[PDB]
Amino acid sequence: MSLWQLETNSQQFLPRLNGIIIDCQVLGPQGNYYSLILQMTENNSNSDYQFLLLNASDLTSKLS
Amino acid sequence: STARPRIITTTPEQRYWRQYTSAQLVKEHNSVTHISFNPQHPHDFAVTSSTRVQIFSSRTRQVIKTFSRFKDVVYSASFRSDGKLLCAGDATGLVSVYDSYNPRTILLSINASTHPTHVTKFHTQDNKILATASDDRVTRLWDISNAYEPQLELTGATDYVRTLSFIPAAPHLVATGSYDGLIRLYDTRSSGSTPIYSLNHDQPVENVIAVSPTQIVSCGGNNFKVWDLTSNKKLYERGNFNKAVTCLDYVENFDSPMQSALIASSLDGHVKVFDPLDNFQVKFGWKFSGPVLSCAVSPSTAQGNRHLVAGLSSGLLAIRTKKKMRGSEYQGDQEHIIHNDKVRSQRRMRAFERNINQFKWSEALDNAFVPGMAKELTLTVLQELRKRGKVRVALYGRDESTLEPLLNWCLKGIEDVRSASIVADWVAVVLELYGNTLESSPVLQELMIDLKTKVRHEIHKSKEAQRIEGMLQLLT
Amino acid sequence: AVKDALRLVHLPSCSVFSNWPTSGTPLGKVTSVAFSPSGGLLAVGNEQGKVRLWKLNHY
Amino acid sequence: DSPVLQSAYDPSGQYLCYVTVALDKQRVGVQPTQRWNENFLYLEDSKLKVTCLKWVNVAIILGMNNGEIWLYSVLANEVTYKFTTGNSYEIKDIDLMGNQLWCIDSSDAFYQFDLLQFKLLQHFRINNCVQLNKLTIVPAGDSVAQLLVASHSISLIDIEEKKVVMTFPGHVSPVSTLQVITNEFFISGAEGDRFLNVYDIHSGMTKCVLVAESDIKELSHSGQADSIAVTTEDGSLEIFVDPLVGNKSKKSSKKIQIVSKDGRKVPIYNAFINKDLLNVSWLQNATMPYFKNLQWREIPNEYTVEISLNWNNKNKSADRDLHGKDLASATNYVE
Amino acid sequence: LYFPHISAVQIFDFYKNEQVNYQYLTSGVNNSMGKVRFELNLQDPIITDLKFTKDGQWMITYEIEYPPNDLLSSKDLTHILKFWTKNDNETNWNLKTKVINPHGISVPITKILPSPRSVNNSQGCLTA
Amino acid sequence: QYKLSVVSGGKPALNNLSSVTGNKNIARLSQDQRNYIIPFNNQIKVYSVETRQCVK
Amino acid sequence: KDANASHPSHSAIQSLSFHPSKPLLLTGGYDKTLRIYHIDGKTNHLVTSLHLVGSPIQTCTFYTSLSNQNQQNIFTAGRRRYMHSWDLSLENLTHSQTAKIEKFSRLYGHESTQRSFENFKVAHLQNSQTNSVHGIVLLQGNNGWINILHSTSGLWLMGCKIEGVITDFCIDYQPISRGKFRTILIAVNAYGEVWEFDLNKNGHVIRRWKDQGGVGITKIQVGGGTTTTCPALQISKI
Amino acid sequence: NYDTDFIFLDIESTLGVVGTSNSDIFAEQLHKL
RNA sequence: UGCGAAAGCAGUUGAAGACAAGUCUUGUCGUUCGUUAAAAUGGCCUCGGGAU
Repeated sequence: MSLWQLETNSQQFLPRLNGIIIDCQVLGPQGNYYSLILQMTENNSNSDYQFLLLNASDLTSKLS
Repeated sequence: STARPRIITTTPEQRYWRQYTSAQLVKEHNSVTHISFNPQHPHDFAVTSSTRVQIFSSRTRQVIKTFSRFKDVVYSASFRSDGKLLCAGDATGLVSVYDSYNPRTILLSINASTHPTHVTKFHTQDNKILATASDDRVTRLWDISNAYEPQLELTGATDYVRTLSFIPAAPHLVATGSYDGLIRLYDTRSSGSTPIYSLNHDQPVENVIAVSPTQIVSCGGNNFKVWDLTSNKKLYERGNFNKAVTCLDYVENFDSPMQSALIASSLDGHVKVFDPLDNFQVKFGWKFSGPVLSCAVSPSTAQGNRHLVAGLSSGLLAIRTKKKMRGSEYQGDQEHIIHNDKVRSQRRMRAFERNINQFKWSEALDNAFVPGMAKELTLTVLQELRKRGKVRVALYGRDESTLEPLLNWCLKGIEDVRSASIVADWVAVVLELYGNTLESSPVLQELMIDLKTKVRHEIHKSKEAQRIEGMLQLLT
Repeated sequence: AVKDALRLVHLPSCSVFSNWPTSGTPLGKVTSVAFSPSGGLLAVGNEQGKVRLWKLNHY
Repeated sequence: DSPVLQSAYDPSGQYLCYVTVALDKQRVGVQPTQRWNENFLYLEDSKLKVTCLKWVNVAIILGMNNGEIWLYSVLANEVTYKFTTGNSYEIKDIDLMGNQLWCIDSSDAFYQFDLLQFKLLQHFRINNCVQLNKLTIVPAGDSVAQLLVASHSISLIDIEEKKVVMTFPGHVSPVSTLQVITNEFFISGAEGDRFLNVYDIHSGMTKCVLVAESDIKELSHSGQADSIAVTTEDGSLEIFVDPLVGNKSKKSSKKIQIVSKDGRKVPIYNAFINKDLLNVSWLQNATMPYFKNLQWREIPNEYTVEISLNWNNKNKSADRDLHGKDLASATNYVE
Repeated sequence: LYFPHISAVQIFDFYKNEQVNYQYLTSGVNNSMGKVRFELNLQDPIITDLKFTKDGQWMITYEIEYPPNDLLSSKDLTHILKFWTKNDNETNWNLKTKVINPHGISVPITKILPSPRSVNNSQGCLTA
Repeated sequence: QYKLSVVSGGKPALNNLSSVTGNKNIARLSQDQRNYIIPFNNQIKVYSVETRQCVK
Repeated sequence: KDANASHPSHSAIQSLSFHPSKPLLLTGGYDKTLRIYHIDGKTNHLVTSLHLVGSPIQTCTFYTSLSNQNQQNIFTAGRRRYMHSWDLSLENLTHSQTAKIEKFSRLYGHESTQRSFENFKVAHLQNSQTNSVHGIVLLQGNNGWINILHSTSGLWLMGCKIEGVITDFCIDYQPISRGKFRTILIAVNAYGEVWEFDLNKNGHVIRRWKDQGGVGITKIQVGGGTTTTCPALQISKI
Repeated sequence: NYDTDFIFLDIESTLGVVGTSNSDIFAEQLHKL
């Protein structure tokens, strides 16, 4: 997951997620959380979605 | 998010005895006949060589006391159980008792016999009484208080008695081994002077030790046999030795994975470790320049670096040793809540691992073939790149100058079995990608010529191995 | 830098108070100061680990 | 010393009102003993202090040092009415029986108030009463015919005579409690004193002297002399069982203590004892009051309650495992 | 309830209806990087069989590791057997033994059967 | 004697429509931001964010 | 009576902070402990204490959101490349068995300008285009650099640069109209040159002046209105 | 399952099982506040 | 694509419609019917007042 800083065009990373990122959102009046949808494309027999709510402050999984 | 996985690149009893790395070699004026360890801290050991006894500091591994009063050759330096006294026997037949660390004063001097006194050992359970065995073939049992007549005079040996042992937990029992090949057990509680019985070794007995309260292990001739007092027959016997086994030592309850060890000298230059818990089977060995006459290992309660000592007839003494802002320190012992969120840094990565982590495929291959690079570690990076699917990718931007380091290793790695299959993959790709450049490069050609000769040589070996394999199947 | 180095300045007169601190006022190496939002309390921490409270009776 | 300056259970014993200081200002709060409320009545003046606090049958009347009595309604969280005496002398004590409200000033002047009419009915001063730190109006019928008053001795006064009736030899120190257990039997305790004297009103003889282990700060009587629980200054609660049945001096039978799991002792600052249940109250953190109900009849003689308090607590985040590895993250492969 | 996801295992608690763990049981490019473009044609090792002893203290896994394409050794599948142990209190299985190419080279382990309680106290298994 | 009953859950629900992008997530966070409501194909789970448990 | 007397500190008191409304005093130092005492003037008992392993405290502060009075937070930093936030809201201060601690350690590309989090301050910034108000954490950089972060999300909002070595800074507020205010960052050089930045306008300089006769400046502070020591509880009180 | 019941999995990832007084008003008001 | 073992053994790709480029010839498909049937320079965080 890449946060592009648009003022300076910089970017912050959160790598090694469980799956490829299908959807991204910033949730909160102050951007407290990031809600991501992960896909886990390794399993071709099915589409395996995992919903991950991260804490914006420290990018730690608040709820998977 | 998960932390990045790290790239994944003998017996425990052997690994422990491997640790006696530091080897110090000393010269003595004559053959070192006996070696003994002080039972108490600092557990200094005494070596009997020529006409003197020298005590070595455990930590310093250097002589700290020298007992040079003996006019003729000395034949023992055994300490008492508490370690204050040491007794020594002389070829003249005089047995002398000195205070350890005080060579000057002589506490007690006894004339056991006119013949040589080869063995002088303190009784382990009783401090007062001292045992002496002489070429007179009588193993007198002395008392320090009574220096004029032995308490008891064991007899019955028809040849030289050079071995004497006290069975632990049996103060009344005494074991003596003679060159007759007989090991005689005596009872000091009774009248004595006649063995309870005799155990036949069939070869001259050169040393007898009591491994446990019921088991005694005697080394004579080319083998050592363990005898059980309760059954009065040898349980086991090992004859791995080539020359005549001379000395043997036993240490129990030390910090090794193995509970107990039996050290045995050989006189072929070998001293080997035997495990009593696994039926006295070989587990370790050392080789020395010449025949070994004495062996010793530091006691169980060494309290410091452990020592293994070997004594050679040339006088050499071999030692192997196993070496053993005012609020910054608060730690919050009085506080309600203690929060610890620090994480230790990951162990240092190598250059090739950093390149793979950063997706530097070409540079990771370069790190593989660098001077002083372990062959196994070179094989991992080649396997990692293949697993990542980056074998052609690592080989695009290359010419003859930077291709030779890979081909040089392939020339040597084709010979190894583990790397043979990997070398075939990498060599197959480089030929498919650099066929044209090879035509215009003369140096690349000869690398392939010698590669073709070696790979042809490997084919013959593999064809050969199949034939022996067919042969082996026919036998079975 | 030194012990008891603390002064209170009246505003807008910009005149340092004379009666306090005194020679007997225990302040130590002043390293932290705080005023309560209301109530006129003054907290002064020092290099010894001691926080001392004073009340300004005017507030 | 305790952060709780004053405290008092309601007559039913289910709510505790306590006064504490925030910075320089006192705040009055009420908590439900049986089971948090963030609402306090704040005194806007640093000088103003609560001298007295008495439950009204949901109102609490607070004696002030300003010389006036504030009737405080807990629900609205505001003072409905303020009874102001003509003088400015601080109120030492107050007591209530229905509409009858009696108080005393530091000037030793008695006053009477009517809650229904909100009027100062009468005020008077009785000679031979130089100091007055306690006032208790005796329960005779449905009217007040006599008052128990004590400063260092104890005296009985009749309202209509406006004169003393009987005097009891009290403690050396100022009297701190003057509760009446039953008819012709009231107990008395003093500041920094370990002795409680039981006096007979009709006669005037010391029936008994109950002796506590340490200084007494509070006192609660159960039923009609059935039991008496006294909070000691050292933080332990003593219970006296049948104090009114050698005979002159009696000691406590049961003792109750609080200690944390780590080992620290937590003092008890107030307690309530109704029929067979005892309520204990202690402070956690700085000023938060915590409670516990127990059946003292079955409790052994020396009983120590054990409570869980934070002490060297390793901080566990719900989002991390023991090793700081995020719960969402997968476990890596290690040979 | 153990689900052998590709190259990993999901431990799922159907009483609570919530996943209790996700553990990688094989080597490969699992979470070292995100595969893009041609790297996305790579096949990680597949956990073909997963079984428990009757006692339940031991986990037996069988893996097939596939070679990359476009190589000489692009058709020599590797078959691996692994034995893991785990104390009941912890949640992570620990690899105790690894057997590479059991039953020979390129010979699949088509069946695994843990032993009954009678033999070895359930400390054995058959591979066929 | 025997009977069948569904016990465990199923996959989380998603707005599985090709055209809509970035609006696939249907799970909603409470106005107090104390719990996350997530629809499954066979139920709706309410997780408490603070304690990380399915409260309802 | 002394505040520490109930539970003493094992090192020097590096920072002190009174809670904006509640009667609590916060203490911090190189002991690595955050002790909170209930200041009544007479007893001063300890509400709670939080040891942070290997996190020396050079400064600490309470923070209350200017809009949501129920949001309560403590920020603490030291000579480290991270900062800790402790959410004290709801019942976390007293009743909770554990502490909700967050570590800020990401500078979003500006790690070179920032070496340590030890010197910092917290202010209120109003996003004028939406009228919403939140808190910001200001830091001191290497080369005149002031890095401003979001208080909750930790995102890097803006950076301000002065010439010379940045020695100290402070925050001043200017109300504009009903429900509006502007945050000014005041930063000073050791030489004595003072910059004033407009944090509501990307932190562009709005005023430059020099301290008359200043040399070897060490500190700068504003007083008489809302500040870190006298914070507001509503917009109208700015 | 090692109990009597059998657990079955259905391709919608569904696991089924086949097997055999003024005080009272004051308290309420205080709670509301 | 089907069966099979991993070895292999059999077989499979067509009709349109729309548009872009050249200038009538070619490509492409966020389009249909049927058949078991490479390449936008773009690489993965931080948490080291007093004595006198």
